[PDB]
Amino acid sequence: NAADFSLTVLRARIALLATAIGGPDYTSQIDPPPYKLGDDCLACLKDLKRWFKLVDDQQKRWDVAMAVAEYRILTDDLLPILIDWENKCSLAAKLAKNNPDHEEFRNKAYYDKIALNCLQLLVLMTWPLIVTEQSSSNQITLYGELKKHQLVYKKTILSMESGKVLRAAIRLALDVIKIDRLSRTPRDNMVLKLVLNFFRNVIAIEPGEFTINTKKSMPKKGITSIDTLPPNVSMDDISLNTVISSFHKNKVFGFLLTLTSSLSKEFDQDFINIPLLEIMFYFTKDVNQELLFPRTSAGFELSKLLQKEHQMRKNVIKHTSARHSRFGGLLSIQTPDKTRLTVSGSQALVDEKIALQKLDDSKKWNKRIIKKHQSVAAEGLPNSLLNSQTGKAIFFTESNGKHFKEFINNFIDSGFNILLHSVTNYFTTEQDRMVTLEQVEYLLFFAWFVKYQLLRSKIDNSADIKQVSEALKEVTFILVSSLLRSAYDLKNWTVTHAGMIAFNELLNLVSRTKAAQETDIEFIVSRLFSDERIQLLSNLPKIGSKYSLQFMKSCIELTHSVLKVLEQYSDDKTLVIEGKSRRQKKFNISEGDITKLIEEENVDRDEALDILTSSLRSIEVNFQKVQANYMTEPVIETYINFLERFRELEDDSIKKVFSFFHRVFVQAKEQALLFRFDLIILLREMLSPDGLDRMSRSRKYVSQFSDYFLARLKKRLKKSPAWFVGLLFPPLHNSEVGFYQRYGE
Amino acid sequence: FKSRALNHVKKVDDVTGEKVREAFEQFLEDFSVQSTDTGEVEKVYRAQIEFMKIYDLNTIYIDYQHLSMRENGALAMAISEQYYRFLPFLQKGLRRVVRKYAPELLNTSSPEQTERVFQISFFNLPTVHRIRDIRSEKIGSLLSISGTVTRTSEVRPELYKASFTCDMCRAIVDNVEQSFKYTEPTFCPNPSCENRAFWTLNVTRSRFLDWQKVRIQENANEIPTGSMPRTLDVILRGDSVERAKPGDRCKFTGVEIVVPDVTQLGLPGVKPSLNSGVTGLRSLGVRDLTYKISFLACHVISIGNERDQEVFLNSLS
Amino acid sequence: GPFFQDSNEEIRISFCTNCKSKGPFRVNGEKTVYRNYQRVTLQEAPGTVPPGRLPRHREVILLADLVDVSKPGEEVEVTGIYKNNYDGNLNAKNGFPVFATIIEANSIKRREGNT
Amino acid sequence: SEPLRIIWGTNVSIQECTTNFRNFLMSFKYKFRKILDEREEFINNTTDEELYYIKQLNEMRELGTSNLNLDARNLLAYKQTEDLYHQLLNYPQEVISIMDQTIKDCMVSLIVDNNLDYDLDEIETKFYKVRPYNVGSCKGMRELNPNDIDKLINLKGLVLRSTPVIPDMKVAFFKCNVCDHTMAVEIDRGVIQEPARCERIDCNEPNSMSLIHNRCSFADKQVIKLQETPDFVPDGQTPHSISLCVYDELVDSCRAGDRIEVTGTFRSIPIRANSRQRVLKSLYKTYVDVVHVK
Amino acid sequence: RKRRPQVKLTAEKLLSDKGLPYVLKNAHKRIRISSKKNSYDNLSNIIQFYQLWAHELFPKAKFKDFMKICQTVGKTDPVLREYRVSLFRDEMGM
Amino acid sequence: KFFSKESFLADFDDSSSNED
Ligand SMILES: [Zn+2]
Ligand SMILES: [Zn+2]
Ligand SMILES: [Zn+2]
Repeated sequence: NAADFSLTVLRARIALLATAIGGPDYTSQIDPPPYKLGDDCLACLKDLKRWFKLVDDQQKRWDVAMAVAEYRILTDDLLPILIDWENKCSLAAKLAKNNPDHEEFRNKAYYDKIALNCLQLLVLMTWPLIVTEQSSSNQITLYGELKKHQLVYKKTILSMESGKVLRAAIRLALDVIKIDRLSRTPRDNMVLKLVLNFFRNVIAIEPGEFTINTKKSMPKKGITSIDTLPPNVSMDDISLNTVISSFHKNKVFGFLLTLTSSLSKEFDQDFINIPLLEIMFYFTKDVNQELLFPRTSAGFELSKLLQKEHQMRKNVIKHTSARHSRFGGLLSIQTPDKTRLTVSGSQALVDEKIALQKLDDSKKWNKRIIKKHQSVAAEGLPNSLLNSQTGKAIFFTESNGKHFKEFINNFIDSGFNILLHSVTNYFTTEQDRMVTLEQVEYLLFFAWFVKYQLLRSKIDNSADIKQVSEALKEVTFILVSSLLRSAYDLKNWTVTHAGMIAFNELLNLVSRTKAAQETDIEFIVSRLFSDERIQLLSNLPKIGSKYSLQFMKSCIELTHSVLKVLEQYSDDKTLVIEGKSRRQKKFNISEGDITKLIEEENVDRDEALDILTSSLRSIEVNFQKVQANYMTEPVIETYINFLERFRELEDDSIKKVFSFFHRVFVQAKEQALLFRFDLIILLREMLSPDGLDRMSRSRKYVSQFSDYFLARLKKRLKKSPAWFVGLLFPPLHNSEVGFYQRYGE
Repeated sequence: FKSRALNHVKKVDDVTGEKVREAFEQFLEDFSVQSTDTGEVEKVYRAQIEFMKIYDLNTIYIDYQHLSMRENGALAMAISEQYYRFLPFLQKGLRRVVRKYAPELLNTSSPEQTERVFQISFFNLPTVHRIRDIRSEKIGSLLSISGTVTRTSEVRPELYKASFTCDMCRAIVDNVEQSFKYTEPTFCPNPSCENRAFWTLNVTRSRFLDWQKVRIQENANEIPTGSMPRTLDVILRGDSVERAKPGDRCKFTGVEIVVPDVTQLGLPGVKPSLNSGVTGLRSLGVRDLTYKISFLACHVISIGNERDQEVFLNSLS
Repeated sequence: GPFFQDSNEEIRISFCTNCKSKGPFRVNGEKTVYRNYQRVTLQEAPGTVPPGRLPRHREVILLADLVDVSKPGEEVEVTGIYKNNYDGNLNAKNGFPVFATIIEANSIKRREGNT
Repeated sequence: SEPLRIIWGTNVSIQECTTNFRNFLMSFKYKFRKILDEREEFINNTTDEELYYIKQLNEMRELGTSNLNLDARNLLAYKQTEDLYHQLLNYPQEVISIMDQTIKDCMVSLIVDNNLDYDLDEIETKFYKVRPYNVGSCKGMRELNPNDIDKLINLKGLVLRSTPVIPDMKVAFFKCNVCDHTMAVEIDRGVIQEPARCERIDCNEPNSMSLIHNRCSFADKQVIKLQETPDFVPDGQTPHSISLCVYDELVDSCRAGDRIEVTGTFRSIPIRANSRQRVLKSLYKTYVDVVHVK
Repeated sequence: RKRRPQVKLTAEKLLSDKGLPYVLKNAHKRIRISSKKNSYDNLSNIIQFYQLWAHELFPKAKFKDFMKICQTVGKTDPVLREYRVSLFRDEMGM
Repeated sequence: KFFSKESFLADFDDSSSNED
């Protein structure tokens, strides 16, 4: 009985400390009770810090955090102290601005110290909870309940008189900022890092995940809920709309803007370069850029959604029986091989297809579908576009959406370039030491802001694309490409997905800058497609089909971007690329040749030797070879697997898939890749009234491709009946007959 | 031990619901149609929200004619056709408007502070239905019924939001929702624990609501020749309990619902209990399920002291 | 181990302190404590109800000294803890997750006269 | 080569039946009935040259109703459906569905044939049901025999009592608990085609299914205790009672105490002996599933 | 106690009279692709004959699951591979 | 579009004074 005795004495001591911090001053008679500090209360703040140090850190326990959380130290002690300090300092600043050296604080240093210690406890207690492997069983047991207590913390921070603690935190930051750059000690810049970390804790708190034990078999009741919410906390309090509202009301956005825009001239950038990027990522991990531009209007889209629902409901009730359930109708169908098969239904009486769909659906044997089990959640990472569903939408309001649009616009127009340059300065030396979290957030920050500036420049001509021009430096090229390559070779798949998104948006930015101006563009397209990266982008779709839907959609968008940026050089032929030479490329140099090159391009001979070596590995690639390398059967397998989810996707992704199917089936002219039966079943499902809408623009090119596909199919089967077997099975590899199977000789 | 993680971000959203939410919250914050004094921008629902903020209420009275005037009747038709689908979105829009305007109104209102259970009442429907006119094709729809209450039930507590504790590792699962039967969670959220049954209810932590079941029949004016009167059960919850007394001509506006046989769903401690219904369910096993037509009324009117000077002059016009 | 009775519902024995499964359980005579228990059906007084309406019934628990204090027909003022418990019969016959209400009486005062 | 469909155990084609009734309802004018009812000597030709059913079906799309009153003696009139009349005396539950699908297809063909500017959504949303009457001689409740099981009969009687409206499911509405996928399945003979998992490949979580009761779509069922009329009873015994199940629009078409001639199929269902057991008693409950009320 | 093996799609099952010889005998007779019909009717006519062939061959599995197990057997069984090259060799010999 | 820190201090003090 040592464990529960230690737990109850620890809870008793935290209860005594929480009573010893302060009181609401019920002795004074004010209609709101003003919070009064207790006697010897700064020592209590140091005791909470000492308890969180000695127990929570080295001993690998989280009992102190819940012992604090159940006694409401953050809710009832730290926040009233910080808000009282904020209100008193604001009133004193007003009275000192009107008349200086009148009505001072009695003990301002004490109040500043206890405010700083309260902010330290806010950062230390709202830290993001990650539970990796080999951790203690106490943390594994306590993780979900501590995530719920952190959700209560985020709601209480954002909701207490619209978040005056954010104003307290920025006041603690401008205590540092008012000091000159030369007179600032590193402790003051560490206080600035504390404030930026507090804002990243406020943004970064998200609802937890529901973990189940799979040792026992799942019963017949199954999962009834996956809700992981505290009682008073709803999904609206946690959501980003309240974050944007509380940040705009308390001028957090102007604080972040004025530290981002003067990061190099005013602040020591190495202290706050990483928490600033973490803050930007924690805004932009769950925001889609297409939904931020909306292009009675809510009722307009509502009326269109009810028309779509009415058409789908009509197509559903076509299959629904007109009579009741007990009105028994039995139908015996025969094949031309004489047999009797019985189905039970009323709608299935008249049409053959509903009856055959009944006969397919009456079976109770289901094949195994193996699952990856979503191992991304095992790593310590937030929910983002790599984890959310493709159909997930963030529902910004008018004012919150306008404030977020203004903040992101001023961020890009002020200091996206300086922040990106500072981060790619820092990470290019810390590349081999960063864990997956910084790689994922760097690639997502880069890709999100590049995509948002691309979309803003496409929508409006007032914005300049050169505001993300520092995305196009060689250092960011090297960093993104090396991150993607190191993610692939170590078989890390989250960073591979983030780098795939970043490379797709990098190619989109290069294509936009090339279409704008027709130069350094040939240099950078030679730089990205150098080394073995064409083979990397070629074999990324071959391994796509095993992983999740978002990985496969990124494979779609990356391969579409690769083929679009490489089809621009089909006639221009400018495809000189640094390649990796394998066997001996040694050449006996000639110093006369070296000196005449020195006269030619005005070079020193050491870097001319470098140029002479680098000219030997230069090769040229064929775009037809790039297409024919992309036409492997697992690429078609993963694209057919992506087209299976055609209900969830929008028009753009299936437009990309059918554009690549036009590339396979019309241009490249080998057609046996698409002569498989899963595509035929999927095309029947898409062209049915239950599938794609007739008013949607997707069904037009789906129908056109299916018409041309069945025309070539009937041509191939009329010329050769043996392909009646070939639709069932994967294509054949024997060289004596495989040419006739693939091309028809 | 082996554990599988389930995320809340994987859940498919039904975008028509949040567009209904946007339309409803814009209807609240932008109605502004009143003829009091001169023709002015009034926003009477915002004034009603400040009326709650003054007087500490929890229910809203919304006229359906206002919904028909706002957005060509389309929003009113979307609410009336599928009320049951959009009711969480209606509550979310009301919570967003209250958060925008009256931030202290979200709490119950002193250490105990719970989320306020806002109840939405839609009155003044264009038509009224009889009990004889009730069909099962229009369940989950906004209907108004005139009738006479025979008897009323005790004001009893429903288990609205439930919290349970695991008996093995004392893990807490809260916000379990009971639709029609008392349900317990299945999977313990602690990945180390493998508990499936034996969950203990937390009476204090769980949130309860008032319940009343009033039984109504059609009025003697609409009773035809030689017929026994047909009956209907009407559920009053929240503020509307004890509003309707038995024997009064009264109009209930609200939701037509269908209730299953609770004993056939396998309730704990109850043996399974004549018309043949539906079957083939896992919770049913081999048993069948029967259904009854009931009503979930959100607003009630009835169409069938203070002996001091100061309170009488305060109550006077 | 000995568990205190709340006089509303029986103590649910999910497992044992040594074996994690259900088994045969019977009462030991090592430590037994008995207390008085009596239910009364506290109907609302007919002069208190609105005229012509129906009365309301709540079962009231009487424990220890409170047994045999009340009489049938005696009008009382019961000061007691208003608790609720789950029963399956109300959920069975009502169709909604409804909980029964039980008043555990702390004290009974005789309402003698008009007071 | 074409896999045609046959009504179970009958050797009767779907396509022959659904073309015979279609060309019947296109090409039945009332003068052929006037030939074959021996009312040639009292013909009024100006009511007889026009199409008897096409005018009625053009009236149904204008009035808004979707129920066609039909008399089966015209199946004796027009030759191609003559054997189909015997189908109405032999296999009602199949051919009645064939007629109502043919009626809905005839509304579709009448809208798209004359190029009338009418929206297809309002035509395809409403459910059309056929209501056959006057199919044959009126049968007695005493003379009913187990040879009449799965046959279509007429009865004459009076209503003793009328139950309130009974909900019957038409589409079951299911929801996933881990991904909120809302799908719909079809009820067939009272058993729910319950999925073991979602149709979505992304979660595919087993045993996550939940039934949302109030979001399912329903239909009406009312049971009427029909009593034999006192004019045709034997003198020795009381009038007997039978269960008389009306559905959809025909619910509350029968009042209390009125004399009705009712048309419906005569079916027998097994009654369940125990509530939680599958054991069925040998005695069967007989009810008339109603297709028309006169 | 080994009582029964659960049946799967095997090499003897495809090489029966009811199987791929049925496909070579009757697929060109049954399958008709016409430009006058729309693509839904053409694709459903492609699916229909193969669905009846699947429900005559291996009725235990659903049709998409039947195509998946045909893919697995075509990747696995060598007798099916030499039959598939024998069909192609016999048609190019003529 | 450079954002000045002294402008942020001035805006902080002014919105402390009247908040608009
Ligand atoms: Zn547990
Ligand atoms: Zn034991
Ligand atoms: Zn699901």
